[PDB]
Amino acid sequence: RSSTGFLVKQRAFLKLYMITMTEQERLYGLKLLKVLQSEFKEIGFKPNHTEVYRSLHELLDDGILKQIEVVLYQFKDYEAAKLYKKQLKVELDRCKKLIEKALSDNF
Amino acid sequence: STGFLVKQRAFLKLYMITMTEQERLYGLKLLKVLQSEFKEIGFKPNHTEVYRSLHELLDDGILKQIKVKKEGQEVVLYQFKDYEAAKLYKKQLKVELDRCKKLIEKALSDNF
Repeated sequence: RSSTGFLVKQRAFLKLYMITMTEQERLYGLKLLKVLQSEFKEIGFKPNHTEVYRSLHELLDDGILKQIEVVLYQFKDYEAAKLYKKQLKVELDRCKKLIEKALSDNF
Repeated sequence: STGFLVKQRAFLKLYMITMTEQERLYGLKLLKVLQSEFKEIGFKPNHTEVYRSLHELLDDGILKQIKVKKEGQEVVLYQFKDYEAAKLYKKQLKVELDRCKKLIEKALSDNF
């Protein structure tokens, strides 16, 4: 039920960024979708509404984030979050390695 | 071949084409073979994935099947059928891979 299959759940990926935006205090439920799409327009990945907001609601659900004048998000359980980023760093490295293996193996 | 990150099936096929370039896409061993490449990187492909990939490459016509055998019988080896299309695909996937590697590089430097 965690963050893979093959490469890395797009929702893991997104969750990563949301934490990194929660530290930095810039995690506003406002133009969220717009920001995220703006972060990545260039490597041609356009995260859709549903995916962004499932990433977001899952983090409230795992008690990682909390809601607060629009809506801002702070850490409910920053501990769980801290460790969670460290789970992604490993996932992303594995992923980096796998692409590189493919690159070197096939070219 | 994509959308977020590269499709597992596309990824598999690329290997399959290279293995064919290396004159070693064998019928028999196959699934064991692949799972063996990617163990040690936490990717273990399943039967459906690998055979759907192999079968697409035939249906689309990149590969033809052959019979051959070496000592101790006949045995199945996969060969190119439209190697030019096989070549295109490798070029397509390069572009795709380079992107994924970029996307992961952004992630790593954006959050750590």
